[PDB]
Amino acid sequence: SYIEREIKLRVISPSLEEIEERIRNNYTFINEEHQIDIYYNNPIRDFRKSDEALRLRNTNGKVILTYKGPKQSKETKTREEIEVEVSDLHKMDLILRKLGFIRSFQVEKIRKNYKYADFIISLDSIKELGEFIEIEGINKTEKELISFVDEFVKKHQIQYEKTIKSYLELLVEHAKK
Amino acid sequence: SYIEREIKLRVISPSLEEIEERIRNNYTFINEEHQIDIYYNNPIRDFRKSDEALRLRNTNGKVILTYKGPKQSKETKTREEIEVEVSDLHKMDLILRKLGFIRSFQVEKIRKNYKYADFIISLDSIKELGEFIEIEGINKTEKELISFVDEFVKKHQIQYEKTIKSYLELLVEHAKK
Ligand SMILES: [Mg+2]
Ligand SMILES: [Mg+2]
Repeated sequence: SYIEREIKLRVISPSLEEIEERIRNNYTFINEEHQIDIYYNNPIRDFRKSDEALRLRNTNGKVILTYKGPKQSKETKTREEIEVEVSDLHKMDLILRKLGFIRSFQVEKIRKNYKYADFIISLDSIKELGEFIEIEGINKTEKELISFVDEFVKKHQIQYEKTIKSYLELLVEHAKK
Repeated sequence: SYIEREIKLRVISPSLEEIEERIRNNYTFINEEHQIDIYYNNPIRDFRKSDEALRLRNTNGKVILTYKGPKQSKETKTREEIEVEVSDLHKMDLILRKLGFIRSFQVEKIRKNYKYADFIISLDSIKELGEFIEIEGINKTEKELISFVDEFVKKHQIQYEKTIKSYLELLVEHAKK
């Protein structure tokens, strides 16, 4: 098992393109990922109730099956996350449907990953939700991550809103209107 | 999807070692696989009732997740089979258990694969069940496969018993006594 702990910011200003310019000198670009996620639900156990998620991701052609458990924090996005790469997205999707899972919703995004010391900064252009930043810390406590994010937004003059909602949950709310 | 069609023989005589000698000249050895399979069940949908199977296989370190559907034939072992390779057995097993699946039983065997024209002959040493042969045909109808197996056992003087039961089912019956 693995505990994924990150902070998610909804960017108000400036654009991600401008933010990319402000970090370009002191942050090292890692890669850009085009991610297409298919989320699933269990008809006999509502994941929206138990705060669980099951996702089949296509990121630059690499196919990843991810389980996510209930949130463990209110101040950061902290969840158990178990991931395995699979050989074929179509077939894995078929197996889930043969086992009784139902496709729920789809999330597509362009993620740009940057590295600063032990932190990973993800600049996220979410289709239909807008611009977001996710920050993760390697071997970092929740206090350290919160502190670094505060320095990050201040140093780069980012107006923002923190949220612990997943992209799947934000998409649903954005679809309400 | 994919329809796996094979004939399974319980070998009465001679030994698989002796059978290996009788086919050695005209059959080409492909590989030998050490296979450790973990079977699963769904508590809300009994696979023993619906004739389904879910298996995580370790074959020479390669990890394969396989769904198998209900049998479609009475004269050969014919089932829908959807397979994907996954990166990590432990993690995939965890995901299944997090999703509610329960490990059912385990099957371990040494499989030796041979090739004759469009047919694959598998000599199987099943731990606790004994010696078996499985024969599969590439682009072969059910009539062709049955006919080839009849020639195969006759040419190599194999005493045998055909069965359409899966190894999981045979293991359960063998455990009854
Ligand atoms: Mg995230
Ligand atoms: Mg078989």
